[PDB]
Amino acid sequence: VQLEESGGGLVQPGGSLRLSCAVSGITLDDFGIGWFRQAPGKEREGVACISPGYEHIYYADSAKGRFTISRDNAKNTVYLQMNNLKPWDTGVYYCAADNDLPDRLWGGSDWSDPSPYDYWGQGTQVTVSS
Amino acid sequence: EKDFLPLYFGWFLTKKSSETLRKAGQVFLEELGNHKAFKKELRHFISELVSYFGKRPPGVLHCTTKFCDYGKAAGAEEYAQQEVVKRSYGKAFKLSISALFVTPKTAGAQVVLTDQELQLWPSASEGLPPGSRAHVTLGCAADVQPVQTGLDLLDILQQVKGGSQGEAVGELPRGKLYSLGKGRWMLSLTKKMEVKAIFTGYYG
Ligand SMILES: [Ca+2]
Ligand SMILES: [Ca+2]
Repeated sequence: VQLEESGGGLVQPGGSLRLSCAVSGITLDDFGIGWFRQAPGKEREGVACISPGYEHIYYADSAKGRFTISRDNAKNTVYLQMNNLKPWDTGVYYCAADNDLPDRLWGGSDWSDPSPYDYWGQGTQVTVSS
Repeated sequence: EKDFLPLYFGWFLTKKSSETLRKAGQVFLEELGNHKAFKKELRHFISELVSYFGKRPPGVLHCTTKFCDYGKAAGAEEYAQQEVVKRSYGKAFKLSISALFVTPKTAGAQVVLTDQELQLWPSASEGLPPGSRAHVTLGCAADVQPVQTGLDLLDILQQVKGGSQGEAVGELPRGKLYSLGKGRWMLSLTKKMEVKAIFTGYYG
């Protein structure tokens, strides 16, 4: 049961990055995925989420239009396309998997709360200079 | 015990009741999308309503009390160790439906809890009487997650209590329709809708 992020690193302001998690031992047909960001001293704050029900693709207001989450279920890998990146996105971007997506959405939980998730990746370091 | 907890607790409406409420919901949208008082205020609703709220719950309607994430949610264990919770489990209830609301984000129903039902209840975090968030989600905009419904209902109640209730703009058959502004609509029922439900846990 393994989530390995990749594709982070340095990028100048306005630049773009596409992160990727290779989900393993779990399948994207049963698990929703949240991409999270942890910046220095902040707490884990959700950036985007995709549940298996296909009509559940959500974005945090910060990245509502710049980022795009998607999956290639054939490769059981999820993607996070980040456009027009700014230093305030600097952080470690982690990938999380939760078998209770979308079920909990309809029962009082928020997609961006990171506690309900079940498995966490290792984090790929993202940095937008300056 | 903590580890045996449900994903969450709630009043899950019965099939007959769930369908009654599902029906009544779509009529409010059919009648709201065609109410002239609404067609003028579409600039503050958007840049057919049943389709707009195309993300609907896939089973029976329910009124959530406590999200638990299998004991690992905040306060999950404490809610479960309440004598009212472990005793009313599997017992049947009669909820009152107060009004039906429509924002540019979510569409839902408001629940008024009896003092006994309120024993099961665990920004908008301030000013309003307990259980004010109690609802039943009926639809969501494509990009909106359902937990939004509870906060719009609170947003409306902070308005009606605020005084910005705004006089009646439309007469529907089941009650009077009000417009609180930023694309928010409310149907206060002439006769409250009593809906049957069971108090229990949701698993998987
Ligand atoms: Ca699942
Ligand atoms: Ca979970």
